[PDB]
Amino acid sequence: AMITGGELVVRTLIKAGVEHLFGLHGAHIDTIFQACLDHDVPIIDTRHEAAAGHAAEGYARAGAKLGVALVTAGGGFTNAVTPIANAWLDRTPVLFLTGSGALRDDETNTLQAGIDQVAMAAPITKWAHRVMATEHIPRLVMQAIRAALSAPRGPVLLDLPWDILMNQIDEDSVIIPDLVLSAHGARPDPADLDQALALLRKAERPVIVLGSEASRTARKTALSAFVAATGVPVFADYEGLSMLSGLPDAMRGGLVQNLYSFAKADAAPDLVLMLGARFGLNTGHGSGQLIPHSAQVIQVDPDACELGRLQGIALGIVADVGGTIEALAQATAQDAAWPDRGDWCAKVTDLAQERYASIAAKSSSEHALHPFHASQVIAKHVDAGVTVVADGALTYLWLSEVMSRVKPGGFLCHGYLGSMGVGFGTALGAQVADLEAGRRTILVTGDGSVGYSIGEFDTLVRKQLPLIVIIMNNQSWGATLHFQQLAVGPNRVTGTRLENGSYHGVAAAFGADGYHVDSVESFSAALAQALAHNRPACINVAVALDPIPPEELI
Amino acid sequence: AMITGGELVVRTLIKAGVEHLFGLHGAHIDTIFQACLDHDVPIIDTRHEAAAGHAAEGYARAGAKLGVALVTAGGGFTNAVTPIANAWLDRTPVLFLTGSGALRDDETNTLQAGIDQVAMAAPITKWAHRVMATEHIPRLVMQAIRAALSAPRGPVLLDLPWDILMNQIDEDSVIIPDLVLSAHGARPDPADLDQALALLRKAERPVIVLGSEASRTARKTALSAFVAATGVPVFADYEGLSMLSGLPDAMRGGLVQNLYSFAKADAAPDLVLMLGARFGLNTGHGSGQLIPHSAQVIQVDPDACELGRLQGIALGIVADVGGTIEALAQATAQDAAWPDRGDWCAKVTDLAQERYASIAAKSSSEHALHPFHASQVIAKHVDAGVTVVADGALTYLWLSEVMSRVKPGGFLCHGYLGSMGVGFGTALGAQVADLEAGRRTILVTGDGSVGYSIGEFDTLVRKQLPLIVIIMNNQSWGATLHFQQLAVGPNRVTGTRLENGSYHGVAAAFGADGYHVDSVESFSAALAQALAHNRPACINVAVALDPIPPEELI
Amino acid sequence: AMITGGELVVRTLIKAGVEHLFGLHGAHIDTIFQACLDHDVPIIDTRHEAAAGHAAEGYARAGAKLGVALVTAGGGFTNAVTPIANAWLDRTPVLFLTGSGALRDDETNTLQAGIDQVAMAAPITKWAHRVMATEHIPRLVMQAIRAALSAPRGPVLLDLPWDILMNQIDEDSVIIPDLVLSAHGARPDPADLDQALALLRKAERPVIVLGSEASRTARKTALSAFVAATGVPVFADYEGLSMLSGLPDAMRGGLVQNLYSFAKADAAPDLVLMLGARFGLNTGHGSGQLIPHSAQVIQVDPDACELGRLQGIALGIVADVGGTIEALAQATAQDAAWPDRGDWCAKVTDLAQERYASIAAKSSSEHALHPFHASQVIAKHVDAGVTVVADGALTYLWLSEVMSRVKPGGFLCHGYLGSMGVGFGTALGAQVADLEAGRRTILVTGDGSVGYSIGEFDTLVRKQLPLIVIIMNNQSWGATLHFQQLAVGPNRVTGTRLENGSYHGVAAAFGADGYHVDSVESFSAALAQALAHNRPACINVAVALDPIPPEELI
Ligand SMILES: Cc1ncc(C[n+]2csc(CCOP(=O)(O)OP(=O)(O)O)c2C)c(N)n1
Ligand SMILES: Cc1ncc(C[n+]2csc(CCOP(=O)(O)OP(=O)(O)O)c2C)c(N)n1
Ligand SMILES: Cc1ncc(C[n+]2csc(CCOP(=O)(O)OP(=O)(O)O)c2C)c(N)n1
Ligand SMILES: [Mg+2]
Ligand SMILES: [Mg+2]
Ligand SMILES: [Mg+2]
Repeated sequence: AMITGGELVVRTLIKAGVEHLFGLHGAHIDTIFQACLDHDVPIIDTRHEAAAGHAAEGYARAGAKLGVALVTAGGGFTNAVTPIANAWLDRTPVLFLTGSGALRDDETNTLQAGIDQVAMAAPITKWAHRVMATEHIPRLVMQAIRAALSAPRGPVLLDLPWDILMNQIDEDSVIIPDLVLSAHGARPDPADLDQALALLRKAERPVIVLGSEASRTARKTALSAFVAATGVPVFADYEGLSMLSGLPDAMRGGLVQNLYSFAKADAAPDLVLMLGARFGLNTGHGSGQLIPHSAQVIQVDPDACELGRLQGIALGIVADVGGTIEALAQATAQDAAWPDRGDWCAKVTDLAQERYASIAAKSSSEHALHPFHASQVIAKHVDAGVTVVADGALTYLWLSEVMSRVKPGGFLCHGYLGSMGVGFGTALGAQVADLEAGRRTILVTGDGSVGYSIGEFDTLVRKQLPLIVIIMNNQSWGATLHFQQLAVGPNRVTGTRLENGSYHGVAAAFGADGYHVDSVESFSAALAQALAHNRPACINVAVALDPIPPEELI
Repeated sequence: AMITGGELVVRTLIKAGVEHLFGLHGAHIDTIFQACLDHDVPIIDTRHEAAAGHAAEGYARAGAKLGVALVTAGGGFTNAVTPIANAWLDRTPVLFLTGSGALRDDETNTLQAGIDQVAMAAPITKWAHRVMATEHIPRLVMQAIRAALSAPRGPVLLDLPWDILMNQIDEDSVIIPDLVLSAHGARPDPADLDQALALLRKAERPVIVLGSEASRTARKTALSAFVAATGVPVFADYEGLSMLSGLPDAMRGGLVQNLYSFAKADAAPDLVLMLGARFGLNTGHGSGQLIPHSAQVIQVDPDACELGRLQGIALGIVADVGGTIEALAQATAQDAAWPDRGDWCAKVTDLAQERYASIAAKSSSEHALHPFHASQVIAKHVDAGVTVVADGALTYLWLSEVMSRVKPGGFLCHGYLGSMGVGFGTALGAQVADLEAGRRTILVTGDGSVGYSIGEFDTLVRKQLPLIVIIMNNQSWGATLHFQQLAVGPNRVTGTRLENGSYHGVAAAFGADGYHVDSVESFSAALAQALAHNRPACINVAVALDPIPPEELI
Repeated sequence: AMITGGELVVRTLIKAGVEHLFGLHGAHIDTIFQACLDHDVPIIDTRHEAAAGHAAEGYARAGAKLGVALVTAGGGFTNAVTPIANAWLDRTPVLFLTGSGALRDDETNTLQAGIDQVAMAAPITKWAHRVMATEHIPRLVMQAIRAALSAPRGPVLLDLPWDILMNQIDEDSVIIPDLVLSAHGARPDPADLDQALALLRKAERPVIVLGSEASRTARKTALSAFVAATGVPVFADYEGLSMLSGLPDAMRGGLVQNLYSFAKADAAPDLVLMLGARFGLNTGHGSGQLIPHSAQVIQVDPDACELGRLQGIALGIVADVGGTIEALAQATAQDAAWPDRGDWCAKVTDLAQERYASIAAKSSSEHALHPFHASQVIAKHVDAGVTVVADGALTYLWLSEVMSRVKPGGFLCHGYLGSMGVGFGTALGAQVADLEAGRRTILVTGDGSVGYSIGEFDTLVRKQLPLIVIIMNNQSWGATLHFQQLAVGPNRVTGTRLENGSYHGVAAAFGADGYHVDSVESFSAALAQALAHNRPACINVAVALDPIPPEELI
């Protein structure tokens, strides 16, 4: 009946519904490991704390739920900082649990103690705090979880000293609370909703744009009923893309990027409904190249700061994105008198197809495999039973041109942080979530980026996670090499070439299946063979460097 | 005449005497790359910003000079944080140069912008600041350098926005300053020095202990004259060890750890002179197991906080360690009437040898290679022309038992942060410095730890750096597995085994020479063959897990 | 044998030699108040925490020793922040002790809890920390004291939770340490000192400039011997001025400001020795108006960052200022062969006297009392037995013109923070220190500034502290009004007039003697009568607004 602080943590996690953790062992946090072992909660242990943190992200992003990461004092915490920052700008819900030096023997120059871990995380978390008494563990763990899961989602840090964790108390003297927090988000005032719907009804070329908060709550059947009653076409940023997979084809606009050529075609949108999509990198900042200056904008976001930050808007609503979608479907089931919109949907469709065909007529694979042709080979395997993870600059810019006409189960790309390497860990976490849902995970990364976490091939084999890692190999840090040539001069390249190393050989030495290909025919056969086996694999693809993707010109 | 902000940075670095930089490219910092190319200043580009950071540390520590790291905005900075924290606790002088988002278009949700990089670094740097005008670059770069190099040494962060760097100005309108800062440290008041020397003269069993600040200034000929005149035996922590290599053998006490058994032998030190060695992990905290409670203590440190932080002292002096050593030599050349001390030195010598012989009589290699026997094989190659770098827990605890009786050119081990993985990058940086001095670098690391940065084998081959990487392979995260068995129970091991992967195969796929050995004879032949070639190499050593090193009991 | 955490604090303060505290009561810190009552250590309780903090500053500045301030949780701490910031930029040694919410019942939304007080103080202290265990109180109090007192001096924050203070332990189980820290500062390398002295010997027009670090250590007899042997004239900023009071008249240059007119007179200094004086506001930034671009500069400062921050220098030394002065005296006693310098001292003297006479010939008091004439009246009472405190903008700029030819026991003016109002509390603390030394304190302040802390007249009467408060009353926030007229237009004055209120009437209602005067004759009689009484007093002086002081043009 006497129990440890580590037990208290794990009993609270169970009551909150968590089924998996991601981490790397240390003596400071061993009480949490022992408690998980007793209760049959698995911990996926990696080869780097960074990979563990990004895996918690991937699990959250692919499964639309909470992720949990577990690291030790000192370097255990500092190795987790890139994942924390990435989750902060992507609005993704992760609980980071960290060890730290004992409170008794504070300030004694001892092993792994002495860095102010809370101060380091303050600028990049929704909340960050250090626990002062063992009795407080259940209430504070649950409080941290409530902060992460509410709108807008984001990362939280709970710091647990090695004192506080090893301490033993009477289990009968401290209660474990339930997670009591409504699953339904708040919705707009009925007067704001009426105004929004009247604007939508009288528009000639209306458009919808989804962002990350739409993916976090995943209100698919409501979104479907709303789109079916109004006939309004829908676009998304990277993180919102998979929310379009269940819509009828005639209302699928794709990624926001191909709103670019609408102006030069006399087809600039009339009105745009932004649901959780911010003014920023993915939406063309304040330039008006995608969201026109002449259009009327309705914006819905849980954070008032974002409402028209870079551009004038017509109506600004603070509410939950899922709750709003839900309210739009309800009003629109009573209503049911909506103008046709068949011609406008055809126009949206025709413009996207024009971009695609234009790219295709310019891509050649004589004497070297073109990046666009390589992307096309992946695309024919993409559907509801697949999660796609994208890393590596030039690689994902080319890949995005084939992503609009297919319907992925999940799509996970870079956000605002834009940091090379986060892909490997992200994909590993996603595959853990996809197994319970019956789906396959595929990572598409660059030859530069894969090096950040190449050790994780060992983890894939140890844990038997059948992830497929595809490397687009152009012998260089690609986008950065392009910058030097384009912005400085043809003979001004330094520190950007990578003309060495057999990546498939490295995976083989760790016990995973390795392939090397260099054409449409060989790549096609290798991918089909990898999908047919229930095992991890590495496919090393020789690809040309010279071609410039349309998005790089912007 | 018209020049960029990047040009200004590089012209100032040259005038300060810097000859090498360590980094990873980004478009945000390209102006610094171009300027280095024009001036013939090499940039060593790695596969991870963490490895670049630790390389700057290694260059500084092995060469007794300034280290310089160079990283891009966003993830470039966040990937550098473990190196920054490590340098902070180790008191090592590194200038961290980082990019950031442009000041114009601040707060626009754009690529790689938005994280408060200065706030993140504040708790772990001597100084941290963001540059506001291109004109300020020379004076601020030089100010950052002065902060890093003065006592006690430490890391500094200079944040340079991509605005401020691309900007062009008239070279005639801003002046580049010299580095004007005395090379000699401040020294004690003559009355304090007299008091210290009178205490030393009347002691029966005096002892000296050196810390990191002795290595940073490297006053070797002065230390030699002082020890030769007084006959007082000298000990050191890990970072101070190489400062003992030029002393006569009769006054070499070795690492502080073997002061442990002095009390049970009626030989507890009478008086101890601490020169830059703090009360903390390496010196036994406040327990009195190494620095006795009954001894009189003289402490010299540039930070008043450290003076008797965990224990009562007799005399507390704030001054520079190098300046103090220099002042002790000068007073002791005039003086020259010192008591014998021959018997006491013999006693110190005999106790260290007793420890060694006791370990040796207990180590067996029947059916598996013993970690102590493997350390012995390395030891016969260690002298003035070699730098040894140590990573990986159980590995370095065993290795330390053979380090006192040899005389290394350099020795680089974990400090207070105690973070697995920092070794690979550290060793890479050290080898760059050793080349100009004509020395070889050897890294000794664990099978767990090597995985953190295994991609750097590629960098070794690309740059032709002949570093030898030795992996002590016990199929596990060793020390942590020991904790579970010893502190919880024999059947309570989880998350600590690593029974997969061919590490020598991985190095071979990156283009480096790979060996696998499992006995005294085979390991011996492989190491000799690797030293005979001017090329990088990996030696994978199968070693037993069960033996417990003496230090792990403490 | 059972004692409280509050007892532990006070027992440690006594052993460190503190004899007075400054504060304001709260229930959270009552254990400290009870302990002071048992041990006969007085606490000076004010009417505002800001006045308590500035009183700790004044006690430290006027007595050349440690100041100690005591405040309660929440608003107790936040009311103390202006004092903390002021001490940070002035390099003044104050220990700030603050209460905070109990660690048990952390994070319960309770009275005065919840603000991160350590994070608020981090950017403006040398050290700031929160105590985690009652046992740690003695070692951490003493550590805080060592940090405040070493070079360069500054403020420190120790946060003591209400939990940790009320807790009782066995007095026999925790030891109270001594304060063991040398009273002598570190000194330059003999080679740097020789170089400095050879430069000084061959100069034609050398000059010395003192700053705050010279006042903190107060090495008067050493300074006197050095100046007497070399014949080199000495200047100072506001904080260094009182260190000139014991020098022979022929070598007294005065405040650095009157180095201004030397260039137009063909007398620009040849060489300047800066002892703790920084490049900044008081020394003319990097403009070369006071410290010439053509001169050779030797700079001595404990912080390497300051060494030539805004201008090229010839020799840069990191050492203690007191230790350096001491070393200069010693070398100069053996030496004794120094060139005359009689002509050059006469030139320095003649230039200062020229400025004074020029001001005097321009000041008229027909129809209103001129600020210069009012300053002259105060000057005839200033000598070794008096401390002068200066506040309020136009007031202190006029006052400074009479300060060079007199020899004050102390002089306390604004530093870099330049914040109106800090004077009243500063003066109150100085008078506490002056009583044990047998000196009188006089505050000279503006009609705007006195309003910040006018309630302290009550404290003066309650405690019987015979401070004289003189108010220069020009019916306005003066310097700011001048700015509007001079920089914007004659009819652009708003928010700067203060044409209401009887300040002498307010002091009388609090029980202090009140006078009102408006001419040379009346002011003269009132001040003489106030000095003749052992009692606090307020003298309200009607003065003209229109005149512009020389320093305001700069
Ligand atoms: C952590 C980090 N370091 C550096 C950069 C700067 N950078 C922009 S793209 C790029 C590399 C792309 O290389 P690779 O992964 O091979 O993809 P490719 O463009 O060659 O397809 C680099 C270095 C970054 N975004 N993040
Ligand atoms: C960054 C970091 N530092 C420290 C730890 C905790 N830790 C203490 S020893 C150890 C690992 C030892 O493994 P290896 O590198 O093979 O050396 P061995 O002890 O097996 O010789 C770990 C993980 C951690 N988990 N992460
Ligand atoms: C706390 C603070 N508030 C405001 C200011 C701006 N300020 C500079 S001079 C001045 C006021 C001068 O008023 P007074 O005390 O009457 O002195 P006078 O100039 O009339 O001699 C003010 C308000 C400041 N420096 N600090
Ligand atoms: Mg590439
Ligand atoms: Mg191991
Ligand atoms: Mg006024």
